[PDB]
Amino acid sequence: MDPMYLLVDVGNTHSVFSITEDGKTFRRWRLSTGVFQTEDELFSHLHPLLGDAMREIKGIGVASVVPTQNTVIERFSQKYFHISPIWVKAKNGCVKWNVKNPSEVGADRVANVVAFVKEYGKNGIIIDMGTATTVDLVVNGSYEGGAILPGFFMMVHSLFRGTAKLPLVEVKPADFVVGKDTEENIRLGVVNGSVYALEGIIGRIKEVYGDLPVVLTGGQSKIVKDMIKHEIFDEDLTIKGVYHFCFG
Amino acid sequence: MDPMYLLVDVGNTHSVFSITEDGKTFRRWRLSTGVFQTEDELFSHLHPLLGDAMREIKGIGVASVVPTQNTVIERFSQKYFHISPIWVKAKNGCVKWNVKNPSEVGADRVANVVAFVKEYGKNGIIIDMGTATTVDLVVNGSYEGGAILPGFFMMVHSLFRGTAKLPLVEVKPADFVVGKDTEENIRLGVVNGSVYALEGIIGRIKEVYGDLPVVLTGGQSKIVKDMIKHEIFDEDLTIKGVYHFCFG
Ligand SMILES: CC(C)(COP(=O)(O)O)[C@@H](O)C(=O)NCCC(=O)O
Ligand SMILES: CC(C)(COP(=O)(O)O)[C@@H](O)C(=O)NCCC(=O)O
Ligand SMILES: [Mg+2]
Ligand SMILES: [Mg+2]
Repeated sequence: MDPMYLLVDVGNTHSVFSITEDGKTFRRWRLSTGVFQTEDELFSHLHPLLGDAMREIKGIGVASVVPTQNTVIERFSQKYFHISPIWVKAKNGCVKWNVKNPSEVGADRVANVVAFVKEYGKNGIIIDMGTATTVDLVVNGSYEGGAILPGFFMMVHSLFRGTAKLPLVEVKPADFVVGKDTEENIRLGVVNGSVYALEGIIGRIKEVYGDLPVVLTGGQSKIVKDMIKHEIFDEDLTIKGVYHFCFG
Repeated sequence: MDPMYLLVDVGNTHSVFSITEDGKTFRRWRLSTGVFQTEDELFSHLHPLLGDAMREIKGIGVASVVPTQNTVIERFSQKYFHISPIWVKAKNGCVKWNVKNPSEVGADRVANVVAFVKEYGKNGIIIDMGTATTVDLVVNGSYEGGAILPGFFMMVHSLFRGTAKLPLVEVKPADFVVGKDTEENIRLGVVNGSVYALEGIIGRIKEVYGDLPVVLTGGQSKIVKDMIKHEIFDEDLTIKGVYHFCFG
């Protein structure tokens, strides 16, 4: 009566695997996405993590932003569970997609919007801090578009690889107004700076659309949770959206 | 007389070569920095550009943030001009250096501060939009530190290389509150976002140090000059600093 579902969020750096028996409580694991990985390699990684739960999975739902990985997920589902996964995509129904090319919207973003409309309301701004940081706007149940920024690690890594002199700095907020050494300069510019970037984008949105609730999610969100004004902090938002899209 | 000086600003992507006979007006050229270049290669590039001026250079001053390039500049100066270049670095004198390790401050930043204190006064905030975007604070003739952010091109390139689905986008401001396609999303997050990031960092500096004049400079600054509030726009700031540091 409470069948188990596996929800997958394939990101550029990491993939999230979650199981639920009700779509209300979720157990989560995370693995590297890994370029040339196979279906057997995925099973091998998941086996000690899911344990007994493995053989209880009755459906698999996936949001993926890495097309090359999709055949691996497909083969894994078919080989180990004798089912095909259900793929999150922008489509008509519960959300109206008021953008130029809805098919080009990343599946994670689609999942976030679906979860938002299902669980939170018809109006809101979603901030998802991952490999990239995204802003997504929903007004009266219509997706209106958003913004894409490099994520925190992407930023510090870009400064490292892209200059002769700069080191790779740890992602940690600055508790100072000006940096007094190179590492501090980078923390201020990247971490606090990205926070200000987001607050400026959100502010301009709210000028046009009013005081919408802000939800924060993503693998890199906890570090700056207390620096961005938000009404909701929901680390499971994407997985919930995968669940709602695939299994209602 | 009015002897001619060559000023060099060696950056991570490009190097600026400029001549002046008075330290007020500059003729400038830009070349790629280029990893494996030699002194003869540099001379070959500069020959058709400087023309007769090559014969007239009496002094060479350099700010470099690419240490591997420094031997090329040294050899070029010695072979073609029979002189050693003068190297911009942080040292005590007309600027006090109120940071933990002044010797680590990039030579371009040092040059910017020197130029600022010579021409624009004892107090200011310098924004240099280059490969990286820097903020530098000068208070009562003392360098206080700053911030470092990825530059615009660095950001869009990082999104392109760091994800499966994102294209390489042209750097241009967003003219809209949310993006309605991928390109527009990235312009909003990177260009408008970085402007907001800078304004937040600068706003917080001003809360502590007062409303100091802002100077804007750098190879990527023109595209956003009508978007960032500034008292001074001076594309020659770094080269001016090289001149003042080396030749007064
Ligand atoms: C912007 C993203 C890279 C975020 O992905 P992630 O941080 O999850 O790896 C992804 O949503 C994506 O590839 N989007 C396609 C472009 C778009 O949504 O406009
Ligand atoms: C921050 C910089 C990379 C800017 O360089 P550019 O944009 O000129 O290529 C450079 O000033 C630098 O290497 N600085 C050393 C670190 C510091 O100033 O603390
Ligand atoms: Mg392994
Ligand atoms: Mg050549």
